[PDB]
Amino acid sequence: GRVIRAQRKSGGIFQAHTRLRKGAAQLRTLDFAERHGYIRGVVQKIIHDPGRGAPLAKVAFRNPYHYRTDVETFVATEGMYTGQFVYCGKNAALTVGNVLPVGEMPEGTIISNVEEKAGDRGALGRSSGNYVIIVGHDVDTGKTRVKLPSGAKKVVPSSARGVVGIVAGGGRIDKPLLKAGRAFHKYRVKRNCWPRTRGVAMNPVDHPHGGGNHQHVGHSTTVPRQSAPGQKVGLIAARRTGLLRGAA
Amino acid sequence: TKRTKKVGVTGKYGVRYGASLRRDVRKIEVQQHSRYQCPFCGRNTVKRTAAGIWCCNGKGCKKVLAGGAWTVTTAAATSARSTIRRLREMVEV
Amino acid sequence: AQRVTYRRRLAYNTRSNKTRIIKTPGNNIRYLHIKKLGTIPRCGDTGVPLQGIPALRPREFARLSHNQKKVQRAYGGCLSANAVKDRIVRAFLIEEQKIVKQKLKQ
Amino acid sequence: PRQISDIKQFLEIARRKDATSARIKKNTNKDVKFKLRCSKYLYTLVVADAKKAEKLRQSLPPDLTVTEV
Amino acid sequence: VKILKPGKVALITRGRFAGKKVVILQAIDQGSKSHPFGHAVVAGVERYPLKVTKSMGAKRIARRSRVKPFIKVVNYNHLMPTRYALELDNLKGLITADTFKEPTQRSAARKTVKKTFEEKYQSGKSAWFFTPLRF
RNA sequence: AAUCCGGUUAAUAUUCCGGAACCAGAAGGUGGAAUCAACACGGCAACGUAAAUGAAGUUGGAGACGUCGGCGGGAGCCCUGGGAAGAGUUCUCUUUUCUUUUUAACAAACCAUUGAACUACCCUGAAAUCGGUUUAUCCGGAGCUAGGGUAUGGUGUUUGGAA
RNA sequence: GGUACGGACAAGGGGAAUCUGACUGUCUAAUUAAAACAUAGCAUUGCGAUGGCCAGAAAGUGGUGUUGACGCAAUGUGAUU
Ligand SMILES: [Mg+2]
Ligand SMILES: [Mg+2]
Ligand SMILES: [Mg+2]
Ligand SMILES: [Mg+2]
Ligand SMILES: [Mg+2]
Ligand SMILES: [Mg+2]
Ligand SMILES: [Mg+2]
Ligand SMILES: [Mg+2]
Ligand SMILES: [Zn+2]
Repeated sequence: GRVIRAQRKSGGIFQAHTRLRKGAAQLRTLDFAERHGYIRGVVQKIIHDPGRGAPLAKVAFRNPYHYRTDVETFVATEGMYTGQFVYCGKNAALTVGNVLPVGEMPEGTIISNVEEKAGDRGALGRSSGNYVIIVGHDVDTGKTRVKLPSGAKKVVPSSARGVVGIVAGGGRIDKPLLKAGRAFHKYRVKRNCWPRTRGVAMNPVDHPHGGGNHQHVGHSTTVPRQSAPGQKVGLIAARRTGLLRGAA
Repeated sequence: TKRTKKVGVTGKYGVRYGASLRRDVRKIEVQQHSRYQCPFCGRNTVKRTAAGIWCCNGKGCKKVLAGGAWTVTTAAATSARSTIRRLREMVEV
Repeated sequence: AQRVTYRRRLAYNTRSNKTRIIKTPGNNIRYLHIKKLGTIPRCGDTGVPLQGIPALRPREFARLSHNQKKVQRAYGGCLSANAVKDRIVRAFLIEEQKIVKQKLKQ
Repeated sequence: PRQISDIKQFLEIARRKDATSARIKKNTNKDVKFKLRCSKYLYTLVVADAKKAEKLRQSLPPDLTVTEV
Repeated sequence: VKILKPGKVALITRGRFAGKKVVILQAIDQGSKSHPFGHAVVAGVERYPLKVTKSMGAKRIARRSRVKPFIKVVNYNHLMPTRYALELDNLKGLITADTFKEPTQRSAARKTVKKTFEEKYQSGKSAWFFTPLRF
């Protein structure tokens, strides 16, 4: 057989379309001011980022060591506005938009763009409408427990920073796309992943699902976790299948 | 005159896509094209510019607001703010 | 009636191939190749176009006299009049507040 | 090309060293154009009078080259 | 209760001297034929003196500690009043609505203001007045 | 960054010729301007001028941006009424029918007049009996209407070029 | 007045039903344009980054990723009801 489509997604025509993107959305390099105090920035712009649901905020900070201003690109939280002051650091207040160590915020606070490691500059809860919940602190050997959008519980060090509030851009997925063309335009600014041909619509040379005098898979579509590339298609390492009626 | 009993703004789609789909789009489209009130200026000159971005007109408060995809504020964001404010006001005192 | 041709080898209606029709003193209808239109500088705080300054391509500004490229006022040619007024009042009031907060700190 | 609206201004430009030559153009409408060729510009003065044209022609520097069209 | 009165220090907010600190000389609350609005006659600092330190020489300090003043009639709406006020020794009746009609009297009034402002700068009793506002 | 017209050859031309310009760089050749101690004045203001010292550093702007829809102006074209010059037709008719009746880059002054603005901004003033207003319903105590100003300025006007 | 006149030119035939694919879109260049493919919608699967999927002979190597579950990856079904 030939190299299946999933195996060809290794670069080339499958790279991300990034010309129209203004910059990665990052927290700010963890520095002396944030470790010990706070630093104030002003929201200069709130902008659309092609390929991203959530809007981005360009935030201007004074450089502590040089006569210069540093512009940061943040994931905008809902409620943020241009001209707003945001404060980042250990002593920042618990206000929507501020950036604080998760260990400095009480249990139950709603946060976004949370670091997995202290200083990684934001990993968790970044897509539109998403957030992370503080679940508890363990002061001895400081580790904070958080709930992720997937429902998983994670332990981050109580120095990983987070942004107070929910990512802006609301309930985007509530609107039916309604048309192939709208899906076309959504993925045109993302990557070459649409439209998708079904495996069973192919010939055996193309896909493990291909071939047959009717369109059918043949063997089970739940394939083992340790399948080789080229046979790892369908429902990979599925714990179960079918329409769930009540889950947790 | 009424010009439409049901489809409203979704009349542009005609008979395509299915009634339920057009009805769901109709509820969202009415939201995303509505005018909302600016809390900082008091005028109803708040309209959307691209999905989470709500702008204001006039010579005053040319600011831009980060909001929901289809409405200026979401219920989740509003509930989070009061939750955050309660938590802020209980460690403060 | 008289029909025209591009005077350059650029054969396509691009933004660098702008033209307009002239009638010559030989009674000839022909193209004149013209530049893109200029742009007035914009306020750094509000984005409004700044008054008192002509709309030119960027390098044409190198040929004007100094006073044609600015306004005789603080931040002239860089900030609008109303933006400067906001800055002056804001700076004064904030400085005064820093004075009272220092006085009441002791 | 530049137009000169004052006879005093035109005579001053003629007395300058760049002023090589002058031209006299007599239009059908009995108006007379005095054209001064400098290095960069050609300066025209429109004289609408024949009496004034004669006085201006006599008012020129004596060494100036005045050419008739 | 009247914010704008002679001796008060104000900030110009519009015009060529925007951001320059001025002292009110006359407060014409009612509008005249020339300037039909609540205007004031003011004297302000067009060029503030430069800071001087102990390492400077004597001649250099003299150069830096100079004031170039201006005199102007300003609409009240183009003034931001302050809380400071100046003493206004001999700038009492020297700048009326008549020195502006004559450039000779204008230069004479400015020279007089320059002398009092400069002497007032040395031995600083109003330091805030001669420090530029940064904005 | 910056070039136009007219002409010219068997055959090149925004390249040659005639005429008229423009840009960039270098040196500084004159003239002017400011400065007697220091780097100009005017205007309430928007902002104005023939010039109007400005190193490092910083910040801002221009370059610089989709698509559809109608509305308003300009230029060339098209059409039309006279005059002129030549031509076609003319048993009869046709004060007829046809052709020509042109004006560049660049420079200057004006400029919503004559066509397109209350477009943006400023000043006075303080609006319910609310008014203003687009084909399209937006605007106003965060200052409407009105009155007067300031700026943006040509493929507009009047000229130079240029008959 | 030729009972003629969108006078040439230009320029829809219409209706009642059944099978089938919802629709617009796409392909066997040179025998197949379709009921095939795609599609919105519906559902399932993996994965919280010391990760999932993909790559490379190797690497102090690459893609997804200017990304973070309202995401990326892997399948099925095929608008609505
Ligand atoms: Mg097949
Ligand atoms: Mg196979
Ligand atoms: Mg040839
Ligand atoms: Mg079909
Ligand atoms: Mg075929
Ligand atoms: Mg065929
Ligand atoms: Mg199918
Ligand atoms: Mg279905
Ligand atoms: Zn507002």
